[PDB]
Amino acid sequence: PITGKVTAVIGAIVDVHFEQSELPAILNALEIKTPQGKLVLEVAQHLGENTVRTIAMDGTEGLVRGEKVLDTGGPISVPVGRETLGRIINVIGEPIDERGPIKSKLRKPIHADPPSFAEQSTSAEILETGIKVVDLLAPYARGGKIGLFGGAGVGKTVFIQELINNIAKAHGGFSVFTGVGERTREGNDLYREMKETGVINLEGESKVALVFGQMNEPPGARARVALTGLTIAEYFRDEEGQDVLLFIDNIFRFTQAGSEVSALLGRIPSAVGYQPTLATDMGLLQERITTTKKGSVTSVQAVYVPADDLTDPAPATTFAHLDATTVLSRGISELGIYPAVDPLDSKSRLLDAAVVGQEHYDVASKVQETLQTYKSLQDIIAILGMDELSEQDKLTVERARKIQRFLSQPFAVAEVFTGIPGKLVRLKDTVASFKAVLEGKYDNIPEHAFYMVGGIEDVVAKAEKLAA
Amino acid sequence: NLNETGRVLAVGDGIARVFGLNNIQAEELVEFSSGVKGMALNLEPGQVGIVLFGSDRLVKEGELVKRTGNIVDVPVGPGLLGRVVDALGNPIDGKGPIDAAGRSRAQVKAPGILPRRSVHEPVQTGLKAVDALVPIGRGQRELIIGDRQTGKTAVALDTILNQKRWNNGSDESKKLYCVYVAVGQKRSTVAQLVQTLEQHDAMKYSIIVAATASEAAPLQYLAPFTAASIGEWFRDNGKHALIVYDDLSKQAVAYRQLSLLLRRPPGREAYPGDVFYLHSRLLERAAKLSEKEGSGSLTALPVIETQGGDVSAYIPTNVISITDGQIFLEAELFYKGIRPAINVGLSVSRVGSAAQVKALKQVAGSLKLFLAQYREVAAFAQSDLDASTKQTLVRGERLTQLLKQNQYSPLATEEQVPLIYAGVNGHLDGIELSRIGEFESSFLSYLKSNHNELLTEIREKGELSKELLASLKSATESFVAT
Amino acid sequence: ANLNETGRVLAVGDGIARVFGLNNIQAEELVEFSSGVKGMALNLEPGQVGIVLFGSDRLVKEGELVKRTGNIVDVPVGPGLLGRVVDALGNPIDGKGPIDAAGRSRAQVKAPGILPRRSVHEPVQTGLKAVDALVPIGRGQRELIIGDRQTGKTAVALDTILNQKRWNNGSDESKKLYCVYVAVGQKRSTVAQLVQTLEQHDAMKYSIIVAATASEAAPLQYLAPFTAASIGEWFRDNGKHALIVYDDLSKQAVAYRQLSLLLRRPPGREAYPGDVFYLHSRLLERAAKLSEKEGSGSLTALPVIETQGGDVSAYIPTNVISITDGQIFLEAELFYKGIRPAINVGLSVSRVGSAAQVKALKQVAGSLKLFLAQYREVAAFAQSDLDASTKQTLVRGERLTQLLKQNQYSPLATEEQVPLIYAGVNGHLDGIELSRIGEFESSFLSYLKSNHNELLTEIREKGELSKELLASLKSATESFVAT
Ligand SMILES: Nc1ncnc2c1ncn2[C@@H]1O[C@H](COP(=O)(O)OP(=O)(O)NP(=O)(O)O)[C@@H](O)[C@H]1O
Ligand SMILES: Nc1ncnc2c1ncn2[C@@H]1O[C@H](COP(=O)(O)OP(=O)(O)NP(=O)(O)O)[C@@H](O)[C@H]1O
Ligand SMILES: [Mg+2]
Ligand SMILES: [Mg+2]
Repeated sequence: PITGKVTAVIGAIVDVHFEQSELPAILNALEIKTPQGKLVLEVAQHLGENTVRTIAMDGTEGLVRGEKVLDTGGPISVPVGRETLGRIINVIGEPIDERGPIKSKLRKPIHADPPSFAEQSTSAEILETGIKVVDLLAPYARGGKIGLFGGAGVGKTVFIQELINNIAKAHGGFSVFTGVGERTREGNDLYREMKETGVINLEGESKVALVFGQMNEPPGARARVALTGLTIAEYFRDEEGQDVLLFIDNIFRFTQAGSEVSALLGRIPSAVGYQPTLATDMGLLQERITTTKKGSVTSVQAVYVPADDLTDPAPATTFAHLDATTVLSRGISELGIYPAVDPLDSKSRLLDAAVVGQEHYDVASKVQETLQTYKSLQDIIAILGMDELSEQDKLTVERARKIQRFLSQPFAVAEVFTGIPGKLVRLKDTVASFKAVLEGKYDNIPEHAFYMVGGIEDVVAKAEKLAA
Repeated sequence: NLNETGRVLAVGDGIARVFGLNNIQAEELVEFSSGVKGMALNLEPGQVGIVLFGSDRLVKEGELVKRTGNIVDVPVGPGLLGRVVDALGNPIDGKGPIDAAGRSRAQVKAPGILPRRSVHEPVQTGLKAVDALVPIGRGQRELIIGDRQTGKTAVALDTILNQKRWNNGSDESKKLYCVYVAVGQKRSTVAQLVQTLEQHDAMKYSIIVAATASEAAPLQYLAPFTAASIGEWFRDNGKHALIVYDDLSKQAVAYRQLSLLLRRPPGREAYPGDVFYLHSRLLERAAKLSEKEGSGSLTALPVIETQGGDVSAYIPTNVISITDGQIFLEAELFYKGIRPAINVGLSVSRVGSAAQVKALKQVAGSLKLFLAQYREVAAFAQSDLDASTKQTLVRGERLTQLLKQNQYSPLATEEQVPLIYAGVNGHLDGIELSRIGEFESSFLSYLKSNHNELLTEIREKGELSKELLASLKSATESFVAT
Repeated sequence: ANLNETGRVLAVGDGIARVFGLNNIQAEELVEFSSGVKGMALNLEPGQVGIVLFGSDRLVKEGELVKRTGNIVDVPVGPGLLGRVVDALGNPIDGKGPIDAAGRSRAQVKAPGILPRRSVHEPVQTGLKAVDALVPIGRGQRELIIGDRQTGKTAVALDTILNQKRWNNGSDESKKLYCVYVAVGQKRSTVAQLVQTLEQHDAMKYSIIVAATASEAAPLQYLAPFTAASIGEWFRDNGKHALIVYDDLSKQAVAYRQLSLLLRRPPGREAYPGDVFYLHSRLLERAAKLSEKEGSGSLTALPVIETQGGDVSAYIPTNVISITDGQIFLEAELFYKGIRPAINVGLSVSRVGSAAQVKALKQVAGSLKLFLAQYREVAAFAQSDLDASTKQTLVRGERLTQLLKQNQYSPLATEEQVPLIYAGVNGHLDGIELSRIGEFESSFLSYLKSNHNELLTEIREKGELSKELLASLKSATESFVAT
């Protein structure tokens, strides 16, 4: 057992002294037993004269110079495998839900090498989500990164819950939700909502694992949680060969946390006050999220934009890794469309013939071109009248108005709140369903038969109820 | 000795660098030969950095320094009610000793993910605008934010004034005890405030923590954490406290002073890399506890002062992203007459409806809208306006005027919903704009004279039954006609 | 305990190891640490040497042994690297085993001076209609690819490397153009997928990939382009021609600023160090066309720069603009509209290309350049009159616009380009619907491929057009339109 002594305390910065060449490596976790639990320090620098500089993972009030520090002989480690599902886990891998210890198979370190260039998969591919708007228009990349936009009032946590459910039921993959700089009141919220919705079942089978690095944790803890949680997702790919989901809310708080830690360690800040290591820090997270030959980690990350300046380093860096976006907009939810996805603001890199097939692309494309023409016709409808349109354009507003209501979908997890049983719409369904409307096969169908329905067979069925 | 004592190596700018104290805990309190105190923030190899609690004319090189063996703490408990203390809980009001239930540290871990319950009970501010549109619940952290001289303290104060309704009661579970944290205000200003609270009989349920403008920086930086423990006594014993940090701009500034003097790496605006953690540590301590844990509550109204509206400034950004919403005030609206100068467009409570008396929610559901659309069309109030868009202009005008409110005059919920019922449903459209003042005034006194029963049902059941809406619809038209 | 070929680590942090000893070390000499990770001796002082780590700080500890190499940072070069993918130090990462190297150039090598050079005269035919007609690239030239993110920057480089399939299959040595793709700060996944495309189109056999991806130690990203330059240079130095693509320099300069800040170099504009210009300038100077006396080898560079919100006025963009011999600017506005390649005509220029562009294109694209820089102008002023004279020029403008849209992975030979341009400039498309111009192309190609194949053969071999041949295409086009 390798012991040291604390020689300095400066806020979240702790300096610790060892014996020659008996120093912990940089990134190793060190421990100090406290009255309450255990203060964990992560080694950041070797200063020389057998001292190392560490960042605390918890408060340092009351530490005394000369206190015994222990080397753990490795990075911070977390319990992995199915035992984590349904549990709440902090940065240092402790359970924080008063359900005793996570009796897990192994613990992996939170700092891991990304997959080798040779290990990398060579073809981009779609992760089918069962959500129409997503699959048709802004499809997610299997093993990629999706930026998610919009806050409360847009059903974020249901959308996030729906993806956990679908991914598990449709591809047999579990999810990890990481709260980075999570508001505690809202962590307490989410936990209680996940139990109500079924995605957590303290008795049954839980589809998600929870990791929280709360706002009131110091900069060290907030910087590292995304990793903690990520590692959990990694093992499901590395050992069970699953298509995992990873949730980061919020990725910006990941960047600010790094910003804060760098500042604390005395590094000269870079442009706009950020860390000089902003880009490699982002890499060292993101590059671990990918398809391998075993499976894939697909990460949906909530993205906040400072000052609404798209060119701020924080977003600018993040956007360099995002394969696609899903924009939830109050402008959509006010029209009663759930999910509240913006069909034109949400975009994908994978929306390309060579990735999705020529058919899929062509449906999506005209679906997108129709909604645009509709948008630029809203202003003349408000002042002139519905009758001031050309033969083909009075047909395509009638068409879009339908397409629009067809993009809404009842979610399975939201049934406890809605009473409406939920649809999981297969991709092949979604392409064919919209292909059929675009040709004009269903102009005879009234508009209300498109609201909250799955496949085209549900449009055929519902229209007959609203008549006979 | 050296383990429990030290010698002053250097002193200046309220920092004393001290040799020895080899057994001192980080953030521990010390004592200088002259009797001035300070806390150890910097444990370094050769020496300890200590920040002084008083003038540094009183420390000299060579001087002897003693450990106290205490992390900074404060008296707590009900014996603090009606008192004005400093940051360390010393009485400054001249009413003698403070009777403390026990003691608590300035720094306490916030309640976890587990020992909490979703916010669900109204903190009723009595401000028509706030309660109807930016409702605050118990356990919430709702920021009051704006430029200087826009009514920020006034909003918090009127809230404190409003708690009289329940604080004069016997029902402990309905009371809301109040903690006002004056950080860096001037002494006369604080005295002025205290005089005001006395004048409206609100001192009795308040505690005032005052680290004024001329007090050493670390007292100003401690004050919000200290006050939090004082308020936390209530939450921890199944009661409910409201805490107002007036204001966290000035605290941030104090914290920065120490950091720059202790030569810690500076960042944006010369703030230390842990200045976010200063405010998150603090503001996470407001919480609604679960059943198991006594269901107590602390609600936080931090204040932030912006510079010419810039919410992108470093500290505004930190607090805005830490809390649960903003009540946003504006000079524009102020001089226009709209007081409180709440910017409805840029204000929100993320807790929302779960924090709002059902009765109010029922009338206020629409009000959120009739104003939203009013803002989207407000530009048109300059000749050729069609039927639909003029109608929305008539309501908006009137509903804006309805939300105007005199200072130190919070309304009861059962006084609020009638007024908003009248506005929302169109009973004011007839009444000319300059008279909506006297309208509210008489309408309530006419309701008290002749319809006391409905008010009582609103007050006691909090809901509106279909029968009540009808009783309200009739009462209103009745009065409007005269 | 040798303290001349060997040192002990004093301290390590922020990507810098401080080592005691190594008395006989050279400046910029590579070192090897206990753990196997390598480093560069950056600054030598009394009492210690500062070493920049080519890996994670984790891998170095205080007390560990550090070994000399007697090698200034260098790389394996030669023809054996064709078809391989290596990292910044030249380490094989495609999993294909030991690199077959003819030798080892230094990473930093000085550029050829005033005398060993000669004016560009040979073309790098991109196979891109927009590029080769408007902003032509000569062998030995440096042209910058620049625009916002997600604007087809890579696709212009890529379809160029692809297009060399035509020549690198033949015997003719002087016409062979070997490719070097330098991925700097990109995702691993992307680069792997890209390499997948290069193989899918066979092009991998003549190209070399050097990659320092997004998660790799900043100094490995700072180094990549230089070592890639060394590799590209072997072909220049030996009499052949190599093309080098730096994707992208923006990310490199970002990697560079990181080190400088961590080293405590004064931040300047946008917090970049004072010498960030020098970083790029020394690199792109190595792209040259050599004289008769030096084998006539050519290195051609296509640096990629990423603008933020289309602002070409930023520090780094203007720096690289001021080093290159022109830039192809790709407008995000056109790219979203569908116009791809999204070349902005006014903002794009090649500074030396004209005198190197194949003469055949030069004639049929008569003033095409100055014209499209003016149609675009009168177009914005159109949205006060439905005027007569400017109305026909607008139809010409739109037909030439729609004519320059081109698919990715579809590069065309010069002989396919020339007639397409002839049909536009000379107004043979003005009678055709807007939404049909794309179909016109391959049908007009079908026609030239199965009937007038004799004109197409001529263009390839000459590189010109005779008066006789000009009147020949005249007839061929007009017949097709009416059917
Ligand atoms: N609701 C109200 N109606 C009318 N007047 C008001 C109202 N609220 C505040 N005022 C007056 O407006 C002035 C400023 O209010 P105050 O509550 O001090 O704002 P503030 O933001 O705290 N200013 P400061 O603390 O000096 O930066 C005082 O003169 C108040 O009396
Ligand atoms: N001529 C084209 N027509 C249609 N799509 C294209 C064309 N060229 C490129 N694309 C696609 O458009 C997307 C972005 O272009 P890309 O070549 O990646 O440019 P870039 O500027 O390198 N983007 P990034 O590297 O992410 O900043 C890619 O998915 C391309 O496959
Ligand atoms: Mg005030
Ligand atoms: Mg690219």
